[PDB]
Amino acid sequence: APASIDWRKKGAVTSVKDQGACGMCWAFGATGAIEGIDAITTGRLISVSEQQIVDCDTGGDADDAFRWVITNGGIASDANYPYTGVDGTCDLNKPIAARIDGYTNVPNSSSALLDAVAKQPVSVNIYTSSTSFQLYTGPGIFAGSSCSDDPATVDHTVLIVGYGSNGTNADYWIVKNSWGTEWGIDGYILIRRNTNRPDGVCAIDAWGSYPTKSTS
Amino acid sequence: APASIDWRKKGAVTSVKDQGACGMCWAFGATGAIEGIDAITTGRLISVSEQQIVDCDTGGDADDAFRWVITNGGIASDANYPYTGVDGTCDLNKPIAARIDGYTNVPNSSSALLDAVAKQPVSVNIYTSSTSFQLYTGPGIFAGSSCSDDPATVDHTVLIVGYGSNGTNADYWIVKNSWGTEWGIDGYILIRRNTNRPDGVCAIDAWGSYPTKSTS
Amino acid sequence: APASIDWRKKGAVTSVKDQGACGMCWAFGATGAIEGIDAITTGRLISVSEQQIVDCDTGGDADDAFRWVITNGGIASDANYPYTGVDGTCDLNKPIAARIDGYTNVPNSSSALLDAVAKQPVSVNIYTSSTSFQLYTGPGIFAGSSCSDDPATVDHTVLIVGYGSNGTNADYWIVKNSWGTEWGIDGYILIRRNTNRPDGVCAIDAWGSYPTKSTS
Ligand code: NA
Ligand code: NA
Ligand code: NA
Ligand code: NA
Ligand code: NA
Ligand code: NA
Repeated sequence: APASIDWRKKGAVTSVKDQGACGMCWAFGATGAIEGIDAITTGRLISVSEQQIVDCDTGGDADDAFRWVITNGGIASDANYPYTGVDGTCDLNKPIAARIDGYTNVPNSSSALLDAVAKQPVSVNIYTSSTSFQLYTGPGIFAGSSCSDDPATVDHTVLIVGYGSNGTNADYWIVKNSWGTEWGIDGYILIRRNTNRPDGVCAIDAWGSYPTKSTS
Repeated sequence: APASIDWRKKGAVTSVKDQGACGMCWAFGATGAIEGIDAITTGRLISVSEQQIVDCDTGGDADDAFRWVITNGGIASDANYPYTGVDGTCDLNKPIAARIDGYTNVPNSSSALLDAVAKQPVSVNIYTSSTSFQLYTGPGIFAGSSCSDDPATVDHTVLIVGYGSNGTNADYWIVKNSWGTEWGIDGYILIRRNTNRPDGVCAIDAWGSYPTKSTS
Repeated sequence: APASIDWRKKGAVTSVKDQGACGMCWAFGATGAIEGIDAITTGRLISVSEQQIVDCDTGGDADDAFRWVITNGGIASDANYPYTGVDGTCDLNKPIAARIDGYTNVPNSSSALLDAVAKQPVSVNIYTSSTSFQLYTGPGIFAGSSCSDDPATVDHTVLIVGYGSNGTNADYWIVKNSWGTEWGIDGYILIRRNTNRPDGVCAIDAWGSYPTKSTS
């Protein structure tokens, strides 16, 4: 894999979304992974409907979202099926913006996650209950010294959009959250990589997956 | 800014439209500016519905069009909501092709307009009542010696898609009209720039604006 | 024209489709040509609805498909109007994914077909009733020694997506079929070009055509 990548510079990442204090909004993180593969394969960078997955498939993880989009034969755009944050009536008669064919799980191994992110944006499940995570505003790498790294205690899907290094002891992941641009660094967090925590900071390397699509 | 730009060569300009002798068709000029920012930011070059703005928001200027598209949460494609030239029933249940978030006014200063066109296609309001403008067919730069340059007497929105220079006394703007390809140079006019008329030929530099969009 | 081209490497070819044992499915081959010009001109690589042409226009050749899409003012996506293989109720109230303006017939001359494929994917009509064609799995060039080359006996539209040469006596066309990826070389056939058969192997050079679109 390359020494660094940033899918935001490669036209595969949509704007940061703000879920608010939602009643049911578990599919962000998966939605950006669909957006990434749709952009790479079809030349189209379009936000997809996190709300349609929630309304038509309800908690859940990224693979539950991928499975629903595959079963439905696609997903509507966020513009045609907007976000409310609360579970409402499922509408299936909406235009399709993106379609995927499968999904792949990444093993709990930092090297395998790096390889996957070199290919496309990857959804991951992380622990987010520490106040230090909640209050992260940058400007630098998040060390997560109070994060729980137990894979069993993760609670939130986010999207890895890249990685790189600022020097020894400063390898990182670039992670898109859905908490709006008044969180992190314009809505992103730079999470330390290549630490002595085998499951990764906040268990980031335990639960990676990404959607796949048939092409010519 | 660069010495020249032509957004038609950069994949940000759709075909020239023909408004005919319309009853109500004031939103061309604004529509191409939306198309430009949608292409630049999403990788998609799609004509948008000038008719939907007219039906759902009726005269008006480009900012009235931008304001309506922002308020509606987007605009349909011209293919899904075709042009008739006459005000008809507003249809809001149509797929969304483009969405924008804001708009910016350019000061009445040629340098600020040049900077804006180096960034994206820009809508401008011009005076168009001189027979010389009506009968322009090229093949060269339009000098507009009979044009009125009073900002108060402009009457039509068009779209600046580029600029350049053919030598001293031959600086120009590249302007897309909506009068079909049997006007101008395949529907465009090359309007002299950097003259001694402070508001510009036909007041072109008085009323520039352009739509903006949130990105990753 | 260049010595070789492969539109699959240039972002203009969608996944291979599988028509199955259809009751009515004559528009594949034309559909990929629309997809090609839509990708080249609009930056969008999207499968279009072969089923909508069949439902709304029924046999036929590629020009019948082009004529229907022009008359309808566009064609829906395959995602919004899925394939069944059997003629059913025509639905015209579906979002438009692609629009074209005209079509051009290629003369029965290999050089003119090469020039057309250097410009975009081209639909062609071929004879497909020989068991050797049916059972082609590669891995090399199809010589078609049992193919009928009579233009009057062609029976199926396919799509030329490129051409090249592997040496003297090994010039070829790259042809996308709609028989799924368990036919040919992942759904494609490499048909010998520049033979002593004037109408081409399986009459491939007799009936080329392609759709055209107005642009800026
Ligand atoms: Na599911
Ligand atoms: Na809802
Ligand atoms: Na308005
Ligand atoms: Na109307
Ligand atoms: Na027809
Ligand atoms: Na049908």
